[PDB]
Amino acid sequence: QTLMTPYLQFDRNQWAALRDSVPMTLSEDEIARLKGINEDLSLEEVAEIYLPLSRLLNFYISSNLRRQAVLEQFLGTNGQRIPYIISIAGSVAVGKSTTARVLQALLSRWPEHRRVELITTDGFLHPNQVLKERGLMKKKGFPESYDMHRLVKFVSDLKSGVPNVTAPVYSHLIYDVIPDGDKTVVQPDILILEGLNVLQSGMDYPHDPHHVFVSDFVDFSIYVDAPEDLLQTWYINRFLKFREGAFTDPDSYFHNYAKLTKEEAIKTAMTLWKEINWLNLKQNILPTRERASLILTKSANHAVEEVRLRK
Amino acid sequence: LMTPYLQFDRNQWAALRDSVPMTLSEDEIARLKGINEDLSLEEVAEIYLPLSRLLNFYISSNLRRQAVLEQFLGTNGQRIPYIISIAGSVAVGKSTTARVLQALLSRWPEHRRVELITTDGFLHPNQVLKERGLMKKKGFPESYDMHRLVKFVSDLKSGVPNVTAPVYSHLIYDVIPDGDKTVVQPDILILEGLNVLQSGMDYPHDPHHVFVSDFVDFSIYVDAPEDLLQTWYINRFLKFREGAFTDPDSYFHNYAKLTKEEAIKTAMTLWKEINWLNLKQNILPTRERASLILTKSANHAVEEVRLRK
Ligand SMILES: Nc1ncnc2c1ncn2[C@@H]1O[C@H](COP(=O)(O)OP(=O)(O)NP(=O)(O)O)[C@@H](O)[C@H]1O
Ligand SMILES: Nc1ncnc2c1ncn2[C@@H]1O[C@H](COP(=O)(O)OP(=O)(O)NP(=O)(O)O)[C@@H](O)[C@H]1O
Ligand SMILES: [Mg+2]
Ligand SMILES: [Mg+2]
Repeated sequence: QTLMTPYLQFDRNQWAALRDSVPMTLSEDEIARLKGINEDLSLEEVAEIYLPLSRLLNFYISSNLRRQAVLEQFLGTNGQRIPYIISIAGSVAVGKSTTARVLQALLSRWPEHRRVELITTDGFLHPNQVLKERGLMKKKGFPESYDMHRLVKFVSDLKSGVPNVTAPVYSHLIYDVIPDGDKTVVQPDILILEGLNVLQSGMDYPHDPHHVFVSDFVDFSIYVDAPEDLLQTWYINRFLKFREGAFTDPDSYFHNYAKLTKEEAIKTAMTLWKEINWLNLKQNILPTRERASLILTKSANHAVEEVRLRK
Repeated sequence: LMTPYLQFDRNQWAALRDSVPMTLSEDEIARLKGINEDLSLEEVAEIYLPLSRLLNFYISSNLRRQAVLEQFLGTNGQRIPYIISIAGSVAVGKSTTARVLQALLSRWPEHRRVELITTDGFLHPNQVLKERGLMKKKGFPESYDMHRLVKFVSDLKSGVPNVTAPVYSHLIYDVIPDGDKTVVQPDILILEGLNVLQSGMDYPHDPHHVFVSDFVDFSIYVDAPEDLLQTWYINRFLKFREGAFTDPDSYFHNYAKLTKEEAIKTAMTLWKEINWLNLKQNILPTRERASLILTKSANHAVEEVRLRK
């Protein structure tokens, strides 16, 4: 078998096989916290995939702390609680949120940190008002719909030792950044950053370039992959269910999508996909996959089929 | 005001080296003197010795990691090298720094084997540059074939056994036709060059979406104030004149006839009109992408050291 990439390859079996000295199981409580998270997520999927994943990440995080100690000694450094940041990328409705939320659950179970914050990139979009002014609100999720000078600043601050760093928050009810709903990140041990753009660089923002990227401040990055045809279906389904804020909202900017019949809805969904989002993926997201530390490849039902980890 | 870098002035740095009294054999002292000779042993002991001590903590910490994971996943084999990249402007001391660290880093039993590849060999051959009218622009994103360079480190971090790299000659001042070097699974590979910290963002004419930085474990940027960089650049030109003194058919043969005052006038024009711009827009902007920053004074003496938090 001849290939050889910068990645170690594992098919489902090989992954769900990895056992570590001292058995991996999940207590009652954990088992609960997760069904509330997605409930479409099977416990077997969690045990076979994410449990071992979290185990993997812990080795990485732990090795880091060990290093912190050695160095803190060598150069004599007071304190400064610099959190370990793990980012999660991928296309729309790929499971970015779910994965993040799940890892945050499991990762807390380690006495080495146990403290894990989670910030989703959506909060860093330009408020609908600004988007309307730039004629971008059918383009939410494109490099121009993001204020990532602010985002890079966020993780930059976190990695700078700034104690309490605040972050904007996006609402899935009114689908707009919450006016005065910014969240305060109080020195966490681990910060998980979920979003479509966590892997992008200034090369993706020529209209307003930046020279130090989000990745420059992220310790470990995870990209959630899936074949195009699948991404299409998942996108469509999200639309079907959310109609892009069409619902929850007096008469959302896209209130008109409410009246759409199923046939019309999916008809619309894939015009939006084929003409907008499919290109966002193809040219702004997909190209960053190889920039990830670990790549998860899913099957039609979100089951993880492959796992690639940088050598 | 806080930042992503820890700061140390010459004093503080030359201070954490007392930890584990570190000396060095007489032959290595010979070695180094041969490398630069303008490099004082004092500077080596005060700066680069503890620098290498630092890198070792990072590298060894990593090997322990490897073991741990190697177990958990039962991967085995594969000799993935630890890559350190060194960036900076022209005549800033990239080569020297790289060659020096290569010396010191090998004295650790965990490593001991450290290759050194310099970015220059990845420039397009003069023939090609001439075709694109870029050979007064050697060092600019377009004078580089970095799809090749990116592939080089990608290959290395892919586990590919023997990976070759093109080599640049400082005699002919061109990439040597059949002079490619083979990198035979070393422990540490040091990549010295001007562009080691750039991204596709600097290559719009032919972008790439996975950067050299994505395959480098530790990056060092050598900094110095503009006025100094100019001096150093000019001094280099005065000394070498783009190989007009070693290649009778050098493309810049005419630089030979220049008298010192003419040479300096020339260099300062090249800098002010070309290289000053390369630095200002393709090189300096990448400084903050470095893991560690070295700041030198008029005499290449390192006055400050910043390491990412
Ligand atoms: N591991 C998983 N198992 C089963 N279903 C999943 C899984 N991950 C995601 N899903 C399904 O996919 C839908 C979207 O998951 P979600 O985590 O919200 O994705 P996302 O990428 O964060 N979405 P978005 O930010 O809106 O582009 C859920 O409602 C689930 O039905
Ligand atoms: N630590 C140092 N101490 C003393 N002199 C130094 C030092 N580093 C560099 N130099 C001087 O600077 C000159 C150039 O050093 P060098 O390491 O070749 O720089 P460089 O960045 O690799 N040059 P180039 O690749 O041609 O842009 C040497 O000839 C020395 O005179
Ligand atoms: Mg989400
Ligand atoms: Mg050199």
